[PDB]
Amino acid sequence: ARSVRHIAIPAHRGLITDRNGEPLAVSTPVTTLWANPKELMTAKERWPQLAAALGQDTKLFADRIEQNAEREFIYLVRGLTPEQGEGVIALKVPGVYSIEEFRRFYPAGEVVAHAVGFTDVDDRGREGIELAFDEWLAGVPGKRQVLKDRRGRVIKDVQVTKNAKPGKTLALSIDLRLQYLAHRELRNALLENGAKAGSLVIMDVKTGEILAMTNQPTYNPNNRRNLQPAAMRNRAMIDVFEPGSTVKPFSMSAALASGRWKPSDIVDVYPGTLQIGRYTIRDVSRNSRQLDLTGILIKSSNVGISKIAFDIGAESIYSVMQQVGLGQDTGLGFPGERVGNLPNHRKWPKAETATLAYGYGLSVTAIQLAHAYAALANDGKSVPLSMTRVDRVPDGVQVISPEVASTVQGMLQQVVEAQGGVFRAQVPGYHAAGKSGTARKAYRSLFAGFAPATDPRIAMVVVIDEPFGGLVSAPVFSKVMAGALRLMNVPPDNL
Ligand SMILES: [Cl-]
Ligand SMILES: [Cl-]
Ligand SMILES: [Cl-]
Repeated sequence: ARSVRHIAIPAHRGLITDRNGEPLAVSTPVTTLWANPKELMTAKERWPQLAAALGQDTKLFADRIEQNAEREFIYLVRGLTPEQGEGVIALKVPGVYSIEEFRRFYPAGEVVAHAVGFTDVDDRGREGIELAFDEWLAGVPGKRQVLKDRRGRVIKDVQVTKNAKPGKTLALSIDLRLQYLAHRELRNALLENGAKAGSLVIMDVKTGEILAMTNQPTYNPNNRRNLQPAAMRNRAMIDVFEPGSTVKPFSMSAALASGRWKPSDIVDVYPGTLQIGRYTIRDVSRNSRQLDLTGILIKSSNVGISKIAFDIGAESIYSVMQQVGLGQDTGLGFPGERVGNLPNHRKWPKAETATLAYGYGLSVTAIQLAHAYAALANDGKSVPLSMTRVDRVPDGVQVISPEVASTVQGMLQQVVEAQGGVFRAQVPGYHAAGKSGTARKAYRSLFAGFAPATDPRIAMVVVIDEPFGGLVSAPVFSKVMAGALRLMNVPPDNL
């Protein structure tokens, strides 16, 4: 009696590197021992020795084999070293066989854990890039057709072995050097402030490339035995929050594009509150009367952006926020990535208009906020997001007019640089631009910005759990932007 089995030959999984060729996921040959239980069952006297070699409990091992006595294949140990494998084969236990497999290892470990993600016990991607690019990376298994007896041993092949085709190499957009910098500074900020979680995204505003994307807590993908759910969250891509004051720049972009506001136009925000029906809008800083558009950003005046929003209508604000991708499906095709929500109310009442304009009327991810700021930095042109290295840059879409984008860039440079501004976000050597806010989901300190002002190269978002924006997250923007700019050999623009 017979059977014909088709056997899959494992294909070498494609190498993942960072944009510079540094190894992030490597399929490395391992020896895994498997057994044909029908054969093993004829050599029970060998089991205890086999089990000792496997460092396995004799009872559990024996039970597992008896449990599987009618199967022709089970694994004994996977991902051993060649040496260790041969140690066991030398035992010459009937029904024990060795095969070359490929096991994934992650050389950068926790540093790029969430972005790279990892594979299953079957070498199929299950988080991050490994998941998103599985087909590119996996290649195609080879096939043997094997004639087997009822033991069931291989009698012969019944056709030519069809060799596996290796997966393809993949270079990420991530620059491991920037990734590491962001990773460490985020972590220090958390430790200092007694906060539990945070994210940090760095984008190339010219190419759409995600140069860094780090979250805390994080985890070691090479050892996932004591994992906790909170550590596995790729927060940059899956935590959503109301961005608050960080989207005022997009509200201002609508104001400018409306034809009705110039940067130097004034709004009276005294006495720092504004009664809307039953509701009261309140500024945190309430020592202002007249503020120009830049002053509204500096003071984070909710009252101010609200009065502007009442003037230009929420539709225009919605349109800018949508075009820059806030709450939109600019997804890179990572299963599970969040889109957030930018409700198209179509007609907004005062309350909703105001709440949208000062950023508590939408939810976004850190990645969208970074991409939005990248378009702004890129003279209003949005280059499509990428987590893989971009050699041929796609044409951008003009989502904010170049003139409005340049104008808002200048205002944001002032919130960082001007008196009463977010001085802690200043980056020595460069003109930096950006905006603080308090995100809500539970509050988080936010800072979002880009640099250098004169020919922006990167956009960055810092999100930190708050047990304020300009106090907690701003100094992190400063330090990380200071490092990243220099890592990219960006010439200092403060001359
Ligand atoms: Cl593991
Ligand atoms: Cl959630
Ligand atoms: Cl490309």
